[PDB]
Amino acid sequence: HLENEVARLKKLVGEKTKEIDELTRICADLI
Amino acid sequence: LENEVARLKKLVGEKTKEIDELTRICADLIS
Amino acid sequence: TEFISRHNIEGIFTFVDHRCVATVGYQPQELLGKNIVEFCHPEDQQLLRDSFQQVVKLKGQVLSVMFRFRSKNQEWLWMRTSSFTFEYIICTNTNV
Amino acid sequence: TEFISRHNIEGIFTFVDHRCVATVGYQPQELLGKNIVEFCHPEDQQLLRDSFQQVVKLKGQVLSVMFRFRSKNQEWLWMRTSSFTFIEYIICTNTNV
Repeated sequence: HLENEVARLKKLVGEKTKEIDELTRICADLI
Repeated sequence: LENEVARLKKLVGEKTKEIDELTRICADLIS
Repeated sequence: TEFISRHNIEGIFTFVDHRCVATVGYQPQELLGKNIVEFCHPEDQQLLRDSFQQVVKLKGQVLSVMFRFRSKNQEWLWMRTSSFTFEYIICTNTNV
Repeated sequence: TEFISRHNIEGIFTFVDHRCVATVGYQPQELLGKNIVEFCHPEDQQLLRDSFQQVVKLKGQVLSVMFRFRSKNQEWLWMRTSSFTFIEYIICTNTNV
């Protein structure tokens, strides 16, 4: 019931983390 | 277990704010 | 009102930010691994493709091509792509 | 071993990425809202201020100052910050050696 929340939130975090990792690489590159 | 979704909702909010800040930066140092 | 895309040498999507959904209607999973020409109007495929051949010889310099992008709802969107190269190619795809 | 910081004219942290914890030990929240001078060694502190005074007049140019940073574990770290300006804000690349 709430486990499906924590599961979708953990995943959502993982997605936003991979985007942060790539975005940081871009900004680290354009220098 | 509610304490997970509460801290995850928060964690998401932080990571959401970080990409917006990162995206605004990278969009700037292109011009 | 735009999103930053990041391709390889040929122009296949290697990275797209969350803003693709608002500007084009597609999700990141739906663009990655796919060529950008595949979403281009047949009329402007040659232009976009030629424009991509150019960013390489320009070495760092910025180009600007305008073409039709096929949105998720099967309608053409005039896109202002401001692209350059770094290894990989970074594009700033604007919706007008 | 480095992280991208983003300051204003005075040098207040307006943005720090997640890699600070690995580089200095501080968390973004622990850095945000504070000046970088507060974390600078008093011996070479004026130098940091001097470098920041210059990047402002040298709109667009890139500068490089090396100074000591106070880690989270109370230990001094030689940090090479190569910073420049965009005036809207200042971008700094704080490298650990």
